[PDB]
Amino acid sequence: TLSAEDKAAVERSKMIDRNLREDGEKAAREVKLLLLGAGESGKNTIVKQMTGIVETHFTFKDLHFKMFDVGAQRSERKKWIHCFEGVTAIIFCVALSDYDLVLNRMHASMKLFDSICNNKWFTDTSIILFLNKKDLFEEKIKKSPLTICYPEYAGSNTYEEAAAYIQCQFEDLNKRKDTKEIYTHFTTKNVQFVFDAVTDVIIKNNLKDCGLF
Amino acid sequence: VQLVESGGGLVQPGGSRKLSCSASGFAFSSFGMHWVRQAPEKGLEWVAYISSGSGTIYYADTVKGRFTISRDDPKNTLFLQMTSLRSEDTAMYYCVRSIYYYGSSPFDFWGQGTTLTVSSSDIVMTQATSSVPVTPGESVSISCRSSKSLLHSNGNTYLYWFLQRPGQSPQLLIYRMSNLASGVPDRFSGSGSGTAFTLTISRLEAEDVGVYYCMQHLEYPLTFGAGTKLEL
Amino acid sequence: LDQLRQEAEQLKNQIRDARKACADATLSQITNNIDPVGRIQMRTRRTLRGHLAKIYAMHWGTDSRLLVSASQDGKLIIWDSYTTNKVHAIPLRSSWVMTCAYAPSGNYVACGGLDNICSIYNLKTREGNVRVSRELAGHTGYLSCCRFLDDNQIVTSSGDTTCALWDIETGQQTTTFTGHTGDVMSLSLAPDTRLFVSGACDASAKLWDVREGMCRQTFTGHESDINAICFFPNGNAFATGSDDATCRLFDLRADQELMTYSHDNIICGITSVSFSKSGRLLLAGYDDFNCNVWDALKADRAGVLAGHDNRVSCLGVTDDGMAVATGSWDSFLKIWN
Amino acid sequence: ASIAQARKLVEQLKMEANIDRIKVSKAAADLMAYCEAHAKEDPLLTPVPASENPFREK
Amino acid sequence: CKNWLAAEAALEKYYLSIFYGIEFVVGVLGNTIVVYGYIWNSSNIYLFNLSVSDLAFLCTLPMLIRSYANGNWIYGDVLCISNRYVLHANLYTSILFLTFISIDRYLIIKYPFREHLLQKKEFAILISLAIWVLVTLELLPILPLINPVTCNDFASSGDPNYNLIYSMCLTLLGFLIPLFVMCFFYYKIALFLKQRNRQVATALPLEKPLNLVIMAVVIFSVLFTPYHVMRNVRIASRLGTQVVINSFYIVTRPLAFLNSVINPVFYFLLGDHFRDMLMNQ
Repeated sequence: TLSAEDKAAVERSKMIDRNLREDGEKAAREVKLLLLGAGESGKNTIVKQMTGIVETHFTFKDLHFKMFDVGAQRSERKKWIHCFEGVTAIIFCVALSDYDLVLNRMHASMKLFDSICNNKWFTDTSIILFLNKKDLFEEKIKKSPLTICYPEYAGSNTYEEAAAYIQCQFEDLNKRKDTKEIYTHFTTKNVQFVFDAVTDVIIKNNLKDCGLF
Repeated sequence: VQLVESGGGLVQPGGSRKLSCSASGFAFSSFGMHWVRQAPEKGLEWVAYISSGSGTIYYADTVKGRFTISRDDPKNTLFLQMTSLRSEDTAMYYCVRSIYYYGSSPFDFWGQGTTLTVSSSDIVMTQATSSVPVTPGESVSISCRSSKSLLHSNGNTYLYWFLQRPGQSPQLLIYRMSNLASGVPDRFSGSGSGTAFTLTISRLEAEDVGVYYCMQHLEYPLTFGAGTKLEL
Repeated sequence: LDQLRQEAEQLKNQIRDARKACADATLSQITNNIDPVGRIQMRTRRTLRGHLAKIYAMHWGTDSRLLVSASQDGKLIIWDSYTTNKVHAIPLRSSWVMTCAYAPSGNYVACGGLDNICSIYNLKTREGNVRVSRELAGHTGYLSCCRFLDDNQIVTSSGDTTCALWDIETGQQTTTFTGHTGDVMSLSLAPDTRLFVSGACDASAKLWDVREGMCRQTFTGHESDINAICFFPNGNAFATGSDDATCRLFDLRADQELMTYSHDNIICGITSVSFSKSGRLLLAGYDDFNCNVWDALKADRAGVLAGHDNRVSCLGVTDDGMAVATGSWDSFLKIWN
Repeated sequence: ASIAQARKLVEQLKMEANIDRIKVSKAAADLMAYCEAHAKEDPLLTPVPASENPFREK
Repeated sequence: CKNWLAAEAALEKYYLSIFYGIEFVVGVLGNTIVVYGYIWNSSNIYLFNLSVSDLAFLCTLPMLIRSYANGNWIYGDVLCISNRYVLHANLYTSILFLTFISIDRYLIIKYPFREHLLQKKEFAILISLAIWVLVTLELLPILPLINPVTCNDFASSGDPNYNLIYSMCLTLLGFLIPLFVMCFFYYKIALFLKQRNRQVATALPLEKPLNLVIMAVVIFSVLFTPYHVMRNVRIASRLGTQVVINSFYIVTRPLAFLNSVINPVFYFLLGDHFRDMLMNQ
């Protein structure tokens, strides 16, 4: 019923289909990560260890990682954040030097984390929480008490306690703890932690799929 | 875009030989390729076809089984293995690229071809007028006919027009009986109907001199016309 | 500036008064005289498979046969809608595409997205492969829409609150259109190509003159972001889709809203809108996975196109009005008739 | 201060208000006339026979 | 002597009847609901095939229940052969699908993105058809054994020598080899889960998967080993105490059939993701 050139066009279409499915298989086995964090959260140094969206591709222990730094997008997240609903995990960077450094930046970081974590698009998507600049924090805690940012903090102004306080304060913003996890980390150790967290996410997703989780 | 065929020479009857064509300046892997022969004093004749991706291969009944066509996409080279060479196989062989998708232009580029000499049903296309004296500036018309109607159910009339100027390979003018090929002056016009077609030149230039061939692309045993000569 | 702000309020009141003065009658009262359209029962004639991600944009070629679709798997596919054959599959350098366009001549397609770049592709290359002919950079926000004017002129709206007219030959933006206070999400080009209308997240739509780079009129009335915008086939009116779950019809010459298309069961936002060839229908896509056909003159929900398993992100009606294509986040385009 | 923005807002509002207007009744009449004239030219409004449909789906 | 002769008949009379009745009701309910939940990937294909096999197995119980209640086969010889053959074939098909479920669960742990070819959908469907056909083919030898003359059971029908040989070969091919394959692959899965329990100390542990993987092997082994052992000894005893062996085999048979009931629960409901989907469906 088809013409000769119609049959040739059909053959071309089937070749295109084959290439499309090969590319889809190639993309399915790649890890997609969304990198977030307000202002000088240290992400500019996180990206180094591994004009709009900046995609960074790296491989570590035989996993292909795609990392999407969308921090340069000075636009409404509401209109494009859904583009990323499907990333394996979200990396969130927080600078622990922001207790008293005003725009008090840590409150803005908490607001951004609350928005991202409880977003309807990221109900299952887990969060890797990087707590950067622990070093400068270890000195700033001595000169400036943590009560400057959290007046209700009753613990001692020591690194070991203040760091844990910040960690739990960030992790309690999760309003869907029954479905989502947060992997907190104080910053190859960093890329190793990313690898561990994403491996755990992948394994748990697979186990859920096969009925073991 | 360039196609350079190689391997021509003199072969004794009953021998075997391999022709080659090196592609350059275009995505060879995505084009279908044809071999078209031309005897030293006769018109064109389609030899074989290999589809893009090598999934489909066709041969003319005169060579089917004796010739085999193959392509090396990484090398961007097209081949024609030939065996049992007969005297009828003496002809200039051309390599032709043809890409098939909605709105494409098959047979849009021809290589220069290699001469091969050997020591001593199908749709019929008719070009009754073999020669036509012409003068520059005058309107001219080439006529053609086919046994079957080339108009297909899907509305396409699969007729192609080629011009082979002296000392050159054929050049595509019209594809599917009405579409002017790229780089062709608007002087040429493709008209016709079911089983009867004509090519017209308005205000003919001196460069529009040569043999005009017609070809069908409805049934894959592709057939050419006898050709019409224009002389100044 | 205080006295200037008072003057601005005075001008707002003056324009409101003028629009009210010309608001003698409502479109519904005028349309009461004509009969409703019968239940518009369309069905899926084709299903275009091959995209492996969420389809974000599609566009018809002027021949009413070929259409390009953009998906976030990093591919532009050009389909032969009659046969469902894929003509081309263009791999994108940035997979975050959010818009695509088809040149009226059919020689080029364009696309853009979070990369803030509009890339033009040459379909009719002598080499037989589609390659980027240029990349239009200069926007500081994501590319939300783009529409060809000629083979050489393209207008693009961006999330940086501005639209720009470009000279593809040189790559410079000939004109920059400013005035929106929020991301410009959609852009519709007039039939005469001398005007285009844009809708932004500030819940307003503005009418621009391409050659003079001038904002002629501003239209408001939506309670939320305008996600989609389309010109009425006459070019004297346009319709906007919004997040507040209502479509609205605006008239250029009357300079105000004509009619609003809403229904109680519709509580979600509108992703895309499109008219039919005559303009009697208004097809709109919704987040609830189905497309609603609206009697453009009576605002009655004339039909429904429920065949998608996810959000209907884009619509398109052929230039001859023969069919409707609806892409969706389920990664399928469907031709309805 | 945003005096430039204020002045541009005032100018744009002035220019927007100056344009002449037509009655919404006339606009609605024009839209209805356009729809009436081109009604039979609309395959989606008035489906064509299966023979004239390019998307026959066999 | 007389005590056993009198007592052990009461088992076949009432005990099998009631056990097969309760198994029928709950297994049919569970298999129906899980089938509804399923209706795709290799794992889902295997699980759906397992549910189908269990349901079709359970469908063959009512005739046995009615016959045991009556003490006679009311439905004739043709239905005798059909019912018994379908029962046994669907039992061993379920066993093979459990083995391939374990294989697929190991593969998804070794190849998280489903790279391996065995995890392709069409390959899974091919394997499902192969399992069905192969089980039918290796069950075919049962037909000469279960020819009436009374409707005796598979264990107590036919020539005891050929019956014993076929029963032992069927055990080896359809239970022990699948059992060993399943134990091997679930041992690998358990090692993987225990080694990768907590790479980050604050993550939720993998205790529940490990527990489910252990419980699958435990349930399969406990429920199936006694039935096969007792069937083999019962068949052997017919060669040159017998009623005691018959009673023991009688008690094991419902235990082995109980897999058709547990499998929907275990493989769809104890999986929180599946159960959450089932409610939402």
